Amino acid sequence: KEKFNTEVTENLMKKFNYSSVMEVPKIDKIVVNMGVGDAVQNSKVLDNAVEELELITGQKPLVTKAKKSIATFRLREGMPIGAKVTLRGERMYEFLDKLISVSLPRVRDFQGVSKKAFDGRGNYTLGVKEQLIFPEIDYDKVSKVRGMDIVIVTTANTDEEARELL
Amino acid sequence: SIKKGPFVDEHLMKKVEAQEGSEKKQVIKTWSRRSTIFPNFIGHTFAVYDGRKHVPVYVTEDMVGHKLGEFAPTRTFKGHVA
Amino acid sequence: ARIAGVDIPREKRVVISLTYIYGIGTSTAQKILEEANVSADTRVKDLTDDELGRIREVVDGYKVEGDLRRETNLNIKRLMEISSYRGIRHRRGLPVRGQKTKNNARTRKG
Amino acid sequence: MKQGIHPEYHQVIFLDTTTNFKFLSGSTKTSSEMMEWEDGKEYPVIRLDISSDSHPFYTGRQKFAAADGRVERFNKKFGLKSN
Amino acid sequence: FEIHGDNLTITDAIRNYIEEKIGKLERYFNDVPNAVAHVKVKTYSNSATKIEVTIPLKNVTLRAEERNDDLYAGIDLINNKLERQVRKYKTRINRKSR
RNA sequence: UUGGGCUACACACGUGCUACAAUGGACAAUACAAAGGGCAGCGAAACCGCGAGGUCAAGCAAAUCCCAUAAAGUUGUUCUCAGUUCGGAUUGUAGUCUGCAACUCGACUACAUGAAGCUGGAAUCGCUAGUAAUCGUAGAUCAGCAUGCUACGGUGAAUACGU
Repeated sequence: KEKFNTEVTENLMKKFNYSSVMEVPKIDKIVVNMGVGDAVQNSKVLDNAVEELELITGQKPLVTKAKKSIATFRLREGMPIGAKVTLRGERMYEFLDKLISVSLPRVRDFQGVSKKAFDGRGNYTLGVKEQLIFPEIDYDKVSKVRGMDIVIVTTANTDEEARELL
Repeated sequence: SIKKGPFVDEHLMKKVEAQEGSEKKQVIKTWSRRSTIFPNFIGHTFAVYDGRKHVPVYVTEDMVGHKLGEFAPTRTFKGHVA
Repeated sequence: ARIAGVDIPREKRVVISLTYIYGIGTSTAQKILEEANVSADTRVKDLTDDELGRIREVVDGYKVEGDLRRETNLNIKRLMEISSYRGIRHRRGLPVRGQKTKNNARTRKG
Repeated sequence: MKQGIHPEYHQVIFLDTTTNFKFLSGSTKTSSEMMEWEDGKEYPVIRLDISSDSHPFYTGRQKFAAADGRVERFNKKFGLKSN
Repeated sequence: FEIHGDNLTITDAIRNYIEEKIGKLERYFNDVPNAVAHVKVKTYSNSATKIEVTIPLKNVTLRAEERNDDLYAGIDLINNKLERQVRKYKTRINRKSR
């Protein structure tokens, strides 16, 4: 929880040449995303599964770019969510997700300005809830936001809040 | 397998005896089917007579998933088209 | 998961329940269960917390893991690194003793 | 948060480390590093394996397993006798 | 058919020629279970060009051979034999009363 | 003369072997043959070992001693119809025997891994009673080595109008 915030807060505070607290990062937007080439009966188990991974729903995007090669247009797809309030600060602990060979926490950099994140995988379990009952597993596209402008600031930040680099 | 245990023809080993103490060589010609790798042969080269002509194989470090009797099987491309 | 590693079946006997994990056969299962003094009896997973600790830990005596897949990978990787006269015949359908390819199309090839 | 698209939870018990409340939070069962974490949103009682301290990844490097014994065996084997 | 050549090396030219010819029998009926060809240089010493051919048929088969100067004359002369050795067969024609 | 090769494989033909399972698979106890090999070969018991095998050494040119113990089966237990304890190829690891030498190119033991495959389409093959079918056994070829060949037995039916 944010009880840890005051820890890694001060570790970063000594780290950089800060001289005031508002110069500091913060736990900011987490969002989920999903998607398919198409779904007619599939999307229900998706957004239901999300409706158990999180106890609040998600969206239902349609299409805008004219696709006429993979299928027709306006075929619904995706499922974005805003997991943004201190609830988020409770989701962040949810890492217990060493599944099979989770040894690659992907130091390989996200967006090159204060977004160093991971786009993870596997519905099998999410650090919790090993269901052992699927019709289909899927990757879980996940991004992450921090209020800053350089990525290593975040690397040091969340690493010092118990992320692995490699 | 072998009867406890590894072995050598006792001329090849008697050769590399003379090769191995001094400034080593990068050259050995041989026939070498009844002899196999072990850590005295390191740092040297060998060229086992395949059946038509020897060809260089330099002894590298962990050449242990491998032996002396063959390095390019004399079926030789392939024998088959594919 | 459940007790150990990954992918345990439920309401199945110990006799093969401990075997679906990547690296147990049939005798080794009988050994490890013999170590915690457990046996099914008969067709079903009757397991409570009581024997749960030993079945969760005694399983740890070996590399029944993806590290055994890793063991394979790194070992064949040792093979094809060197020259390697058996990593070549590793692709033909040939073990290190030979198998005389005429009707071996086949399951190690297509 | 709206009213009628939010599910909820139960099952069952809270802690033994803090004051004996349940703060709508976790209760994490492990064996390797038995921390009874009341740090988890949905439902407390959970029978899990890791606490992010078992393996040498979340916490960081750990000699939690060997993971060395293979190397030294055959080395002295072909060190003394093989191939 | 084990198109083998004794003391003559079967080229693709010869295979093409052969199979080409038997294709013509799809008139009746092909139905291609198998077919063989024996060819040989048997010195006399005028010395040959021997052709012996085998046809396995429906519920029966029909062998066919012949000798001549060269391979192509042997395949053409042996033709018009393994056709009439085949044609006719049936019909045969109904009864009894009574 | 030393080494290779006669065995390579996108493939096809023949012939055989093994699976596609509850008439059954896994496991424990138990009954029954024939034939024939043996001189330095047959290696009894005991001992070691997860077993292949290793130690020892009684006997014996055989109606003797040994090789060598039969399998199917019988008694039960479980599995309870899954690509399953079916399945048993695949590849690796660690080992035993022989050979001076088991990489191209010996077999086998222990551990794991578990491919395809649910009786085979058109077409097509054999067999008239101890036969078919099935399960065993020994012998040669031999340093090593037979899904093959030869010989031996165990169990063991259906059909045959009529031409």
